Amino acid sequence: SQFNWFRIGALYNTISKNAPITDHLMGPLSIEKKP
Amino acid sequence: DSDVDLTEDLAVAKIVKENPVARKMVRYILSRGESQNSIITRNKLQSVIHEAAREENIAKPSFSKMFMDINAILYNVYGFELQGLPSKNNMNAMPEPLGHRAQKFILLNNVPHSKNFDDFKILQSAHTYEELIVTGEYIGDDIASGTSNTLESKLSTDRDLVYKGVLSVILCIVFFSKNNILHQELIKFLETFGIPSDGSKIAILNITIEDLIKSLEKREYIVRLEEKSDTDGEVISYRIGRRTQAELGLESLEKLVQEIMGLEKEQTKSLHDDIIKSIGDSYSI
Amino acid sequence: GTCFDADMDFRASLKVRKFSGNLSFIKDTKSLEIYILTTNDEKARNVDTLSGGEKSFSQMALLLATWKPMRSRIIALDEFDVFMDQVNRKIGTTLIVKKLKDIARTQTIIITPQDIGKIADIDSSGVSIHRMRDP
Amino acid sequence: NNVGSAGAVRLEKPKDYAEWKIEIMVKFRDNAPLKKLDSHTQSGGERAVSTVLYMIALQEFTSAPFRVVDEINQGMDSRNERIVHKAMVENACAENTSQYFLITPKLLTGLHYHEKMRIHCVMAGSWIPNPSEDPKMIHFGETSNYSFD
Amino acid sequence: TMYGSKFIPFGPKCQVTEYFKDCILDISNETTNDVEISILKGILNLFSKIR
Amino acid sequence: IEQVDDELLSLTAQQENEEQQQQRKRRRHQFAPMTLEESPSGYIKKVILRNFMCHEHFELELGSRLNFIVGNNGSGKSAILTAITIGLGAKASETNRGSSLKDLIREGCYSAKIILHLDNSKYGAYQQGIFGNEIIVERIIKRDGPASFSLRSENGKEISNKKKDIQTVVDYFSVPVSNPMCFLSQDAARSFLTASTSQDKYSHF
Amino acid sequence: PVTGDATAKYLLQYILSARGICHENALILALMRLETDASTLNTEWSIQQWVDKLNDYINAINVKLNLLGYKIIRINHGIGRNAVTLKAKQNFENTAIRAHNNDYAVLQSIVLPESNRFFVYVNLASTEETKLATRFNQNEIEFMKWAIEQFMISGETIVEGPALETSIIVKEVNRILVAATGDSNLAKWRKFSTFTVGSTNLFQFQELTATDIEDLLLRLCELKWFYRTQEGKFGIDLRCIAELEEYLTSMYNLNTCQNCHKLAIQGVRCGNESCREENEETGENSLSQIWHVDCFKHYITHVSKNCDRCGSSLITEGVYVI
Repeated sequence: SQFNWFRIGALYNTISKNAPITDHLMGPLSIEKKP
Repeated sequence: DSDVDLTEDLAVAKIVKENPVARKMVRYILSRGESQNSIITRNKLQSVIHEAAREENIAKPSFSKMFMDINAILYNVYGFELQGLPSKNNMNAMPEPLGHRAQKFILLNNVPHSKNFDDFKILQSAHTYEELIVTGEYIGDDIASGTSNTLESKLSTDRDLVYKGVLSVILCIVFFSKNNILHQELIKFLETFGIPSDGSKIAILNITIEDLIKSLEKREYIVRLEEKSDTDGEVISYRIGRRTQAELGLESLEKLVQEIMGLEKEQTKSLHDDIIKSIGDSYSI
Repeated sequence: GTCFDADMDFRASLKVRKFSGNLSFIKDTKSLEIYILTTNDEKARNVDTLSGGEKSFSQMALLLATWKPMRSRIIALDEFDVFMDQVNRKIGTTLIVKKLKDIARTQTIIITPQDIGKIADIDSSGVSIHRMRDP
Repeated sequence: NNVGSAGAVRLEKPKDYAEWKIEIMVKFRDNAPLKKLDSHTQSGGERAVSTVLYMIALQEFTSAPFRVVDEINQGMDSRNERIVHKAMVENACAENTSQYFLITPKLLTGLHYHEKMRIHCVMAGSWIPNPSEDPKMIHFGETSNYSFD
Repeated sequence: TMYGSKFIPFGPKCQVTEYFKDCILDISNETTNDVEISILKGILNLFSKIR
Repeated sequence: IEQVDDELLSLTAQQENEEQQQQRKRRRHQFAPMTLEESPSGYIKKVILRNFMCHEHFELELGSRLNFIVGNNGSGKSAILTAITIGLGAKASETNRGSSLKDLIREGCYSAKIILHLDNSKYGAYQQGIFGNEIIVERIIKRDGPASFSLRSENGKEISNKKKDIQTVVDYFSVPVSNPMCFLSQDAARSFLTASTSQDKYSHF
Repeated sequence: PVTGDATAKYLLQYILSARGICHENALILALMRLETDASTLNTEWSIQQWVDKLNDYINAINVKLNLLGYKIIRINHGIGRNAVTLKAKQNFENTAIRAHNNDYAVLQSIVLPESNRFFVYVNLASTEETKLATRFNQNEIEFMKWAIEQFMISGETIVEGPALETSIIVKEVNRILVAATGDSNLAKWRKFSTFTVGSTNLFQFQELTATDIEDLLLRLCELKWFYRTQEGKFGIDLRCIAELEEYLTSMYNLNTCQNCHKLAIQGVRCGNESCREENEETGENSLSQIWHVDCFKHYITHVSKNCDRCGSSLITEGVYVI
């Protein structure tokens, strides 16, 4: 725990890899019972 | 060309209104390929399409038309696009991507990167990291401060960034080691960073190194080629998966490595050739 | 014996809404679980996996099925109109009337501010409404 | 690990040396508590898988060229047998491993066939000519023989 | 022995079963009793419920 | 530990007293053959409240099986339940209606009267020969002096003035006045009907 | 799709990458850095039109999401004015360049000293047939439901003493009070609200052990769903209430602020004792009459300073909600 493990992680997944990132909220938590 | 954008948006709205199943399929893809950041299989696509069609009592559309509609909706709303993947046996034994006849797909962004927005993101991440683990500490129940990253930061889950950094380090090790790296020497090289190799869980991630490598292999980040012998014993060789090949291109890898060693922009020449030499037989292109 | 009487009375109470349910008393979890099967589904979901009206009706039926095992000559109760909203409240009052007007061993005094005479279910004999003239 | 269960062969060592005993930790069934292997309390298939895996573990250390197992692939619930076949596939993935002569008295639907292993069939058909008279029928359940080299 | 015959039948509206239960609940204390009292209470309740 | 032995002996003596009390009880039902549909005796025919809480001397003829008092809230709606619980005999803390029995008395008056008319004409009556067809239960609450009673009959002949006769009559009629669920107040009903956790339902039941 | 579409996609991706909720000043800075490379340099501009050029793009993304099945809600945080705007020396953009909050200003000098509303990416679908899980199993869902129930139950406090825990909210409340009028005698009332408070009760889960509970709670805190105060008490953040707008109103009987419809989690809530009616069970303003911090500031500095709930003196008001 001495080196920047976030700055490299910030360069990745943002500058390169063009990877979509989504929160994906806990929607199935509130599932309607459809009575 | 504002009118062109407006009529394209109107056409996308008409398409999504005409095919209700397309919206549900797009939502399911955005859920699966992003929540678990895994590779979508072709076989499950037909099953989910048939199930949605039966639920909506709508005649099943053509798979190519559905794929085109999904790609158009993703590009018009989220800017994403689905690219096909080749078969792993081709490498063991300019190519236009399959798109419609590929057995696997993954969500990929298709917008050129800027020069300051990424700098802003990385600077914010560095600013938050200076206080995240200051004096060898951690946030949560360990300390009395919960909202350490102000109201909201770019750190996401405080572990996804570490996961991506470790993945980038592993890819750099595999890419630059003549596309052939052994497991023991890879562990020894990773020990230089500070990751223990005695089985203790790594910090932040709280996941053992072997389990992390297994997860990376499962997520198509690396390929465990097994050229096991006798004189020496079992042999674990790490390769580059098709997902990594699709995510990281030649120009993308050059841009990523430009800031790795902090080389000046004037000396950008004579580096792409070295990157190509280091990659070797890794890309099917 | 008490749990058997409560279970049977709860089963007989749920039939008013065309439901079918049961009570389960667990000592491992020290809890009472209500299972209700309505018209739509085919599996007895947990009572918490329902709506507000169904849960309120189940609670009222549980109240009656808890009064039942203890044979009481006289039972008295205050208002319940604030715990149930509109149609469910009418159904709950209907359940109270239907389940309590039949039994002769138990005399029930229900004090409510809501006018029962507005409810169409007043024509049933054995129900006495004493509306106070003085407000 | 393939079973999704945790178990270790522990050697409990009391003060008396002869009282040292062997403990096997079982997790394949959540209901079954951690106890010594026994037929009556546990199911037949899970017990068979556990003892087969214990046999497999004591193979690389041993200098025997190969191990022989009989009446093993006969169905154990079609689930425990499936997972033990998966374990056998994983073991066969490693090279320089012992050859096992497998016996399958009862056919199992959707059996997994690894590329390293090869299936052999001995059944005969009415329309198939006699093995002695047919030069290519003498080999049973073999495909590499037909191909050159 | 009695219950189920023509004289003392199962059912909720019989007077004899109500009198029996009325006496059983009279003696029953549930704190320091003979178990037969509680057994009778349960059995009489069951026979009263049987139509 | 001698305290454990003392506790054991005390519990044993308590069990002895309880079994003697059980042995003392006899049968109280005579099984008058008679004739089902008709209600048994013991129900409250009428309650009259003279100078009690808010309203003045008030008559109310409760029905035999189901009663729906539509006294509006804020007009002594809960007065009837409090009066019934007090007259039938119950602990003040269990009722939780008023700070003290003194406050139940109407302001400006030193005494309040609660009179109940339990029915004895129908079957199951408690000493129908002595009490007749009705049993009258009147309780007087005075600011000065103890609260008075009489278990008078229809003719006005005060059969008793004690409280043990109250308990005997009530237990014969099987009216659980001691159980705070048979007479549900507003707060108790709210607590029971809003129970959500299965543990809360189990506890309340 | 040359310039405007790329900027809209970048803004949406930045919103999504921040786990849905993101600070508005960060969005403004991102839009500045996207527009400076879009059309010339845009040096001669004003924030009064920058906010509109952000809002119109946000609405353009929102309508597309709505026709797709999503929505971005500009839900205002419970804490507002400068208390939430300060953050850590405003926006982040020393021997080395590692800690420079006031440096790297956009263009010559651009700063937003006021910011209260947060943009949250939410899903309007209720049944959600398409999605069944994200990264968790049913045990974690049950633990989350139990934590939500405990947080809802802890809202009501019996008496509370003059502990006067002063970390964030009560300082802003006192500043608003002294701005309205200078009393400094009994503004700090001895009534406290624990709407988002739990330390040991969450640890009493049965199915999951203490280590699993701690790991799940830490993961949720890192995901910005449950936040911790200075004392160390867990509670729901703005993200949870922004997403579950219907879960906290249908299953649980809750009231809205002075606005048409909004979820109140913190602010001022006295209610005295005579609540609106009696409600299902809980009272003390459990049916209506709740305010935010910014809403309280707006109400107290305008006409009808006294509470409209049948009359309420300011002396008994000032109840702190934590």
